[PDB]
Amino acid sequence: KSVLIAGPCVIESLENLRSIATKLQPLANNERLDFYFKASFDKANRTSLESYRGPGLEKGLEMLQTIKEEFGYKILTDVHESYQASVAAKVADILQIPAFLCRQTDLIVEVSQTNAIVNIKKGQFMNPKDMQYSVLKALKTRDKSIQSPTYETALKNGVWLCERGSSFGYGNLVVDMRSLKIMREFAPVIFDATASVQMPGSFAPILARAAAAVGIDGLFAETHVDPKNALSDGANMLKPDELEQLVTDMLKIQNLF
Amino acid sequence: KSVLIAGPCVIESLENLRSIATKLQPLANNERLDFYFKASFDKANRTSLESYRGPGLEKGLEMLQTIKEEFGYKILTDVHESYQASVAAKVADILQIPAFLCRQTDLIVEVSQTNAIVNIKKGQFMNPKDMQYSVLKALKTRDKSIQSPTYETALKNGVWLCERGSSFGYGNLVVDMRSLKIMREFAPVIFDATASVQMPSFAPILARAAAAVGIDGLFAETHVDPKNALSDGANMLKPDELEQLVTDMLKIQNLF
Repeated sequence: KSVLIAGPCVIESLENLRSIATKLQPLANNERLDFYFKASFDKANRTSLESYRGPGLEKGLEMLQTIKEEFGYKILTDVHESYQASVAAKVADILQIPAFLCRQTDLIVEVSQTNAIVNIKKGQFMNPKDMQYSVLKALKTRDKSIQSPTYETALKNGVWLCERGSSFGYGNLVVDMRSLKIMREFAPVIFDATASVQMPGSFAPILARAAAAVGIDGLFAETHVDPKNALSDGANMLKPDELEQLVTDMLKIQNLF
Repeated sequence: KSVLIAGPCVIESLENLRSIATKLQPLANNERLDFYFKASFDKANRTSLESYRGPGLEKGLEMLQTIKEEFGYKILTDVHESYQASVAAKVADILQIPAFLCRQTDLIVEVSQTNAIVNIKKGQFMNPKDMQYSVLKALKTRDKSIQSPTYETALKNGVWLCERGSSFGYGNLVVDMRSLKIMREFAPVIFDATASVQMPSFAPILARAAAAVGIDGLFAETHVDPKNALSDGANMLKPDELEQLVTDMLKIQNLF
């Protein structure tokens, strides 16, 4: 089963969450997918001081819980501080390490001491080869006999790596498709199609197809019922219909190989 | 006075700290410098689980305060997480935000709520023009009326920017000297001459380069005996090397 992780960037309100959850119900019941609903409870890196923060840990997890109960969804959320990990793992089936935190030992350790799947996003200037060390800190926490990380051992131990692009000059993101293959020696690989589109002066579908042709274990996409009215920078996100098409195309590609 | 911030990467032991402190006395007493001694109480991004962590906030701060007392040095240290800032600032004269955290709003706000000077390292893939937003968050915290960040305003309220290079492909780092000028419009600029790509000498040359462009200070990792440094024993300067580098900067700055 290919993994699909999908939902809005940040939790905005219970009704917005219910709305997007509802639009994703057909994807979630697709027996070819292993589905996880996502939303951040905090926006730690917001553009400016008065920018929307999100509801915070306690109210945000209550909300993700309600989605899990009403829709039957497994949940992914991300964690920025060690001491969030334990309580978040009681609602989230996956805990995500943000890309900028991907070398933070204590965070990785704490998250790995929980029972959740650990999804480590690759830093924007990290060499994909160096992501083995982050996988290994997690694996060693879960099984202190492991000396080197492998796909099969990371899979049995619930540790995954996520491609979100590399910085390319100032204000540009490029996806080196080679990294998908390289990181897959170490762990299952998820492709974040909506992070990685950014050029100065949508590409998400075409990169998702490229990624599926190379070989990925799953897809991650930020999705909103109405991007123009989102409380993020609304530029990165797909509509549900757009995501359905993208997923349709990935499965056809994957079924060739 | 130009700022010099110098000390080891991490607190190894009290005697090691005392030893590096002693060797920095000549630079600490230099009439042309505004000197701060630094060292991290925690190394948050070590490449292995077994690797040395540093002594932790409590004990590390206690060690730095001892240096402050014994040597009369003002202190810089870095903060990595919530609820460190206020306690760190009882000892540290400068609180530093590491480069990968340079856009973390809550961390900026929290550090800026203390009495400390705030040193914001530029992210390895940040456009220097975008550092103006980090400065403004810190500035607004200290004075709500400020709408746009400026050198004069950042200097008065103790918010500095620090250049540490930009990622250039994989496993390589490049200093865009233009960033020194660009960032200086927003705040005083320190150049981190020991900036190096971590791997999971050109320092004097870049320092002279940066002094010629225009900087408000220099930051350098320094160790008495780098080969026996608990981390990272590859990129630090020896005390005498730092002196040479400081000499050349002052001469270049004296032309202007």
